[PDB]
Amino acid sequence: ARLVGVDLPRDKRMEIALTYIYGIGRTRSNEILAATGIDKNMRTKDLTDDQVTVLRDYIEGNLKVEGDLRREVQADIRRKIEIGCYQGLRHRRGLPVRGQRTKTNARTRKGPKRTI
Amino acid sequence: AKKALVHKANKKPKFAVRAYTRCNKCGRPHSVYRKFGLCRICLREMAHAGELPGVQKSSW
Amino acid sequence: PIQTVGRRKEAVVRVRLVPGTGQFNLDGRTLENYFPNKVHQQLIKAPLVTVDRVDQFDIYAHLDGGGPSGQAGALRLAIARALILVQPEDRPALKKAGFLTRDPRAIERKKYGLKKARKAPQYSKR
Amino acid sequence: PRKGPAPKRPLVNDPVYGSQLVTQLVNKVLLEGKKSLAERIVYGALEQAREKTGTDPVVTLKRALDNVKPALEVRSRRVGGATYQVPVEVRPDRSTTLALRWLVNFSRQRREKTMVERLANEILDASNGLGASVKRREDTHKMAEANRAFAHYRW
Amino acid sequence: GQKIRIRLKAYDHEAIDASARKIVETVTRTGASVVGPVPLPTEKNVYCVIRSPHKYKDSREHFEMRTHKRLIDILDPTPKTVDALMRIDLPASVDVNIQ
Amino acid sequence: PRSLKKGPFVDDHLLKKVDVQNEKNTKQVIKTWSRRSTIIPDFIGHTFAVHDGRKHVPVFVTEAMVGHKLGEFAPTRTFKGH
RNA sequence: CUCAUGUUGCCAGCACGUUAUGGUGGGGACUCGUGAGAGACUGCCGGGGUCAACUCGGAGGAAGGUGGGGAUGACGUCAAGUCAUCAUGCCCCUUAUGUCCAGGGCUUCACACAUGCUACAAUGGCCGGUACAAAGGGCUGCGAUGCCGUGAGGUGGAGCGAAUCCUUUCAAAGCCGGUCUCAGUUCGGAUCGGGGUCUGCAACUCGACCCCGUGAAGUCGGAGUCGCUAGUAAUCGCAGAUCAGCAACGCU
Ligand SMILES: [Mg+2]
Ligand SMILES: [Mg+2]
Ligand SMILES: [Mg+2]
Ligand SMILES: [Mg+2]
Ligand SMILES: [Mg+2]
Ligand SMILES: [Mg+2]
Ligand SMILES: [Mg+2]
Ligand SMILES: [Mg+2]
Ligand SMILES: [Mg+2]
Ligand SMILES: [Mg+2]
Ligand SMILES: [Mg+2]
Ligand SMILES: [Mg+2]
Ligand SMILES: [Mg+2]
Ligand SMILES: [Mg+2]
Ligand SMILES: [Mg+2]
Ligand SMILES: [Mg+2]
Ligand SMILES: [Mg+2]
Ligand SMILES: [Mg+2]
Ligand SMILES: [Mg+2]
Ligand SMILES: [Mg+2]
Ligand SMILES: [Mg+2]
Ligand SMILES: [Mg+2]
Ligand SMILES: [Mg+2]
Ligand SMILES: [Zn+2]
Repeated sequence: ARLVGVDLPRDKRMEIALTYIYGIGRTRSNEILAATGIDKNMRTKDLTDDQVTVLRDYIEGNLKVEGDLRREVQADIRRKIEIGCYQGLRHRRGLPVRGQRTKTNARTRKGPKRTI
Repeated sequence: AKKALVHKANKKPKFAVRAYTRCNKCGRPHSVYRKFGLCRICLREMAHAGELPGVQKSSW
Repeated sequence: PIQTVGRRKEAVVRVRLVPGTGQFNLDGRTLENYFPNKVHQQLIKAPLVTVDRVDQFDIYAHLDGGGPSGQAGALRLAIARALILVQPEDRPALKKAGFLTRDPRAIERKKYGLKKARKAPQYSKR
Repeated sequence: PRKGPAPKRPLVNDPVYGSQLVTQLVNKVLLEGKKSLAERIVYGALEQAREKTGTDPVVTLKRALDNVKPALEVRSRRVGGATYQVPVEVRPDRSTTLALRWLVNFSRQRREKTMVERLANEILDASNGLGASVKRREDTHKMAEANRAFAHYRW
Repeated sequence: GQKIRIRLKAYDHEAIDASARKIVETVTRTGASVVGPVPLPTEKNVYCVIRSPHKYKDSREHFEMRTHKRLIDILDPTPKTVDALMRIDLPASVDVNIQ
Repeated sequence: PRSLKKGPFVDDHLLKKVDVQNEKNTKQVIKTWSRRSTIIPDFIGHTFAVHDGRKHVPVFVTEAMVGHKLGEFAPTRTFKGH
């Protein structure tokens, strides 16, 4: 199915179909399905339009997903890079901010390996 | 261990957090066991000399 | 009164023999309920099978310490020894079968500097 | 092994059926030392093979081992700065053990999506002569009879 | 019915055995009933130290701290017996706690 | 992050200095030797000279950086690249 | 194995419990924990042996030919490590290279190496039921029952200088029931954001734990190379050392 401009899987459980939404995850999906009362093992062929609409209304009322989340994360990024914070400098240099072992780790952030 | 540092450590600190062992004689701040009050080498030497009534080698 | 004790890898057991039926009482529950393992049942019944006096002795078992296999083997040894005590005439066949010889192996001391038991840390010449 | 031939352990027999080959198979397939798991999986796959083939599991296993057990092998040897291979006869006991080893190896590496059924199917294929194990035996015999020439070394 | 838990707790087996023997003899002479030195599990304290400073840590060794404790439940705590126990002088290797 | 029950922590001497500054309405550069002092809304228009170990570097505070420590905006290490 | 031995430990045989289990009166008939003694010495037999050492096989026995593992480094070599343990000869500072404190650092990285855990999915991930051990720590410390939190934890605080009270009835794997039909996966979890707890006067550089969103590389691996011959190799757990807070996947 489709929801908030996101194409749900052709055949997959709703606990992962909702997970695939940017603003919803594994335990969040578990919590929303528990609150709604919908069993979590059913496949993507058994959904109904009214349930999708009510779920959309609930999630939009009690959460922000996708574009709003991305733009507010980027807003945080630009404000922290403008205020001259340590996190801003770390973003400028392209490194994790917690201060991990960048000597050897942080390969995921720095991306591929280049030989000098 | 520097005698000045040993004396300063013995003095009462202005904060309770600043309390540390500083092994009594050799003044080694590291590798010290609380109950003994002595560091690894101090324990080794005293036990080998037999000066503590009750420690002895291990074979079980 | 007939009493016996069996020990193996820290598995102390108690057995009391009774010429009544072939009932197995393991801490108030039957053998099939307690440690439901075919290998277990087989090894526990091995002595009575060898002596060919099945369905003639009732045993009550109290178990402390050890593991499942240890307790099972200790119980086997205990019933074998109790059977010998009540009738030593089966001595030569039972000793030939090996039911009356205890198993003198258990957890051994492990070295300082070694991970456990006999383990050895990675030893590289680089 | 410098002092001499070491003693051999007294391997136990299977009480479920009565053939120590089952014990050997479970011991070979032991992964991470899970005896109960390995034996239950082996029994389940044996029952699957039985219901698939409609015959005696012990008889079909005997047929498979008889078909797949080799009799000649190849050993590596280098002399005069050049590497060569020599064929040497093998004891039937070691032949059976290595046949079990190859059975496990080729029951590890195929794409049937479920190894419990797949090991049974591999057993059926080996019994029928279309198995990867019998293909490997064919290749081994071909290599041995090709290198027959260097048999004069006798080592 | 009153019982006094005379706690015997020392390091050396010889010392603890000698102290226990002296206590048994004193109690027997004074005329009181004592169960005896009931054995108790011996607490084991193991400490590991390195060979020498500046590395060379692969080879180690352990030190134990032997502690032997014995239980002495004395029944019928006669005033004479308690006074005698107070006046008995024992070696420094044995410390007796009365509870 | 500091627990809410304990609340923000501000050094007494710097609190006194900033209180005097904002009460007298004078705005000047204050030599700051404290790196553990949290920001308070009262610092909206105050300039602080934080010590990085080499020289007191002045910093201008606005409402934007509320909820962040003073040392966050004062780099301690110089990294020119390679 | 024999003797001595019964509490805070166990129960043969008798009584009280009546759901809470020796819990309670009682009891060494065995372990249980710590004292003494015996037992492996080619002990005996047959063959080889220079009639000698030594060796193969056999009977009794728990062990058969140093039963198993340990404490246990002969003279010396590597001018091997340690004036940053301590002490020690000589040079050097003494108005300093000594001494007290405020902030920062030892955790910086366009890369490399070595040791470990997580894996790379079904021998499995996940959910419900369910049985089996050891040993040790606990005073300015463990912390019961009860109540509120998803859970970090918040209130409270019985029993304990400790076979007694806590570290859960010490469990994990194990057995039964249900989903997944092989996907970059319901495997797998790092990175990056939004909310809290705990110790500390002082958590941004710089701690740890709980909740959420985030969903990257990785499908058994190149020449080369490492450990392991019986409770051995593999796999899954528990406690302690340093410690108010932890870098705890390391060590014992
Ligand atoms: Mg300190
Ligand atoms: Mg020290
Ligand atoms: Mg090395
Ligand atoms: Mg009793
Ligand atoms: Mg030498
Ligand atoms: Mg030298
Ligand atoms: Mg030199
Ligand atoms: Mg000097
Ligand atoms: Mg000198
Ligand atoms: Mg000088
Ligand atoms: Mg100086
Ligand atoms: Mg200072
Ligand atoms: Mg450092
Ligand atoms: Mg791990
Ligand atoms: Mg709560
Ligand atoms: Mg439990
Ligand atoms: Mg994850
Ligand atoms: Mg993840
Ligand atoms: Mg995990
Ligand atoms: Mg990949
Ligand atoms: Mg893959
Ligand atoms: Mg290679
Ligand atoms: Mg600590
Ligand atoms: Zn010292």
